[PDB]
Amino acid sequence: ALADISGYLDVLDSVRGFSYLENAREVLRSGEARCLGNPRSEPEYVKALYVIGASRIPVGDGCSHTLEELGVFDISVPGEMVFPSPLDFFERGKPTPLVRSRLQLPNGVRVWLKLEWYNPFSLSVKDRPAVEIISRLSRRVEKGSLVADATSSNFGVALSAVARLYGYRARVYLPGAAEEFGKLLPRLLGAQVIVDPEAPSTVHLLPRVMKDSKNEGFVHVNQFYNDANFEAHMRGTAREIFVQSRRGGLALRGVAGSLGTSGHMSAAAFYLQSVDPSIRAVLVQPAQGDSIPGIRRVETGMLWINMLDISYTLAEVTLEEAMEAVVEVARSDGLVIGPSGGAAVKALAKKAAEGDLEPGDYVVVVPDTGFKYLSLVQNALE
Repeated sequence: ALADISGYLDVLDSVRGFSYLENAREVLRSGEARCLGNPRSEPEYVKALYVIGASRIPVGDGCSHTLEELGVFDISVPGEMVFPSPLDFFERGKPTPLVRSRLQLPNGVRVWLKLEWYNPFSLSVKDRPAVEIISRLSRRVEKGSLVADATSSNFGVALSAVARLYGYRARVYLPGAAEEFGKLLPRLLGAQVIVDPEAPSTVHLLPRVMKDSKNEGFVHVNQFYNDANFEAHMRGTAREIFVQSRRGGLALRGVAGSLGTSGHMSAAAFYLQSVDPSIRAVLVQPAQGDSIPGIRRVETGMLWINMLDISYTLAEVTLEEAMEAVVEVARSDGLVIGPSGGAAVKALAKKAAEGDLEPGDYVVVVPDTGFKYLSLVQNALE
């Protein structure tokens, strides 16, 4: 029998650790899920279904059910694109677009760009973990409460909008080097902002956020450590590459992206590799000494990419190379992408040039829009 999974989402407030993911992986590998005699007694299996994007669960004494039958492939978007509220727009106005580029790459590697600025609050991929993280709070943390985090810019913006839509107040901490939209937009949205001109990185801010947390008693939602970040990208970003690849007819051989928290690329790699372990994941390593906004080298400490059973290959990319790909995408497709999206395109071009990638379709996740990075654009032009 099928039941609406939304009735069972208290397991999100109670399952802990990664062991449920082993269910997630098996259901995706098999394309089906077994009936649950008593669903409430399998909290780990229920969370596994949620995280892969099921809207219905198979319940009682019955037969197995396919991904399709569980709602993994259901269309959520109203065709006419009319939405009764901003959060409903964020939730049903999905997938974000996936568009074939005209940019030519070596060795039969065909590029598709997944455009994450098509998210309504931050114009970035950060809307998704922010919505997921706030909605989990919303049943344990009293309204009017302050929530806070460290950010490079995007998450701070997404968190201020979302916090306010749910009745919370927000505070964001940013390092001196963050973009102006990051310092300014959260104030427009009603948040407090704290800029530390000392902090040479976002993660360098974290000990101060934690200390202020103990002193002032605000909720530190910690995007670097909060599992709802990874889960957001599982049922959203990663699921959508899967669905879009299968319904669009792509011969999907890999995805390429960048790493901040590692939330979205770990989800993408983990989900897609559950379905077909040979799908590659090509990830940006910003070259030593270069700053590509929003992103970091692997070895500076990242939760999901390290702890989860994920294959990937790294490619070195300088800020100059990232911006040169911004320029070439612009001239080739008329699409203006952010430096981190340029970096990913480039990392994929490099792996394509070395001959380690099968010919096929590859999805590059473009975290945000290049409109936000004018002085980087000015410099790339010279």
